[PDB]
Amino acid sequence: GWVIGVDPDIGGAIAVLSPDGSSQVFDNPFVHIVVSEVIRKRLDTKSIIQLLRGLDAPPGTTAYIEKSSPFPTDGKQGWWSTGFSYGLWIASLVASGFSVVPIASQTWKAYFGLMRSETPKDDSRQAASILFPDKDQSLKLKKHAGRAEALLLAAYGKGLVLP
Amino acid sequence: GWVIGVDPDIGGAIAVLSPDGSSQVFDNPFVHIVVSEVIRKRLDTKSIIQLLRGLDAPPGTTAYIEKSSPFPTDGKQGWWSTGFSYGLWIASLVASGFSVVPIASQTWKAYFGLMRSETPKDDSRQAASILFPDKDQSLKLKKHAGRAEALLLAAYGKGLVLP
DNA sequence: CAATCGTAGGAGACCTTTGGTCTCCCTGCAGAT
DNA sequence: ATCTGCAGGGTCTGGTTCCAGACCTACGATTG
Ligand SMILES: [Mg+2]
Ligand SMILES: [Mg+2]
Repeated sequence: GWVIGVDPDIGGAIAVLSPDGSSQVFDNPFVHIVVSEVIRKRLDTKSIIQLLRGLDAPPGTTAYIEKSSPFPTDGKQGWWSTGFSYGLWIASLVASGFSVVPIASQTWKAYFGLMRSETPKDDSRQAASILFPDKDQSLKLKKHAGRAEALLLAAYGKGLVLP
Repeated sequence: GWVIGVDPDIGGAIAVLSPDGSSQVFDNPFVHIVVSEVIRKRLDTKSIIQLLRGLDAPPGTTAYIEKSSPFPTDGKQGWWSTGFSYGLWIASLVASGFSVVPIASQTWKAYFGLMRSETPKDDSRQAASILFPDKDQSLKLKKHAGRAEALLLAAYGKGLVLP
């Protein structure tokens, strides 16, 4: 009963749920790159692969990863980056033996009753902390919303339910 | 000794050069998927990882990969795709033990004197044929220009010269 | 450090060489033989 | 099948045969 959840973008995270009910969540590793004479943050491929290889989740574990679907009004750099982060994550997960299942944000948001929220990121952190109370301290900052999304993706895949 | 060259886009290829002078080139694996009610070609992650795992090139072999640099006039779908394809290949190569070195198309084109051609893809196929004459039969078609570019990237990395 | 705001954006190599100049794809989808 | 031409484009799910309604992200910058 292992489940993995991945928020693949630059502030994202990977969550790992164990059969005994324990959970781990890891911020996505990144590095600072020079592009067009400015600095950009980019996912750290080797650290991701090393992170996956050190997981105790066995081969065949399912990884639920949020589907890339940027808005037509997002810029072309946004489109490249969501595509790049998605491809790098999917290849790393497959190479590490995990079975990848893409999930639309509409799917897990509806599942946990989070659609049409005035504060979607805050509500995600609140839902994740309720499902994983031992992660409550790791979810108190606004910048922890990627941790929450990864946990909620894993909770969705595991079929967990809010009280 | 061993050198890998990767043209990462959907009609691209991976070339593998051996220390004895032999060469192999494989079209990039792809599948057809439904996106927004139409059919799209997307690289086949699992097939790419299995291909890489089957190479005799040892760990630490350098994989020269063409840097993604879409034009600001290309559509946002082109930007997403080139990012996705790039990320997928980089992670697959890293996970399979290879050292990844991104090369700009202007670098290997200038090295082989191909800059400012009015028929750049035809010229690439001609140059690859001369450098790898046993691949002449595999470079006869217009759609083989991806195979040509992968071979030229690998030949660049190995320091080959046209006669 | 952590949060907020507002728009949606190229990038690279090598020279002219501490800024300038010139170069380079790709995707998606319809058509034609 | 292979190639040519040419413009640069959302995509998804829950509900059916198209509709209705839903969803981000990146990149720079400034505020304490
Ligand atoms: Mg997300
Ligand atoms: Mg290319």
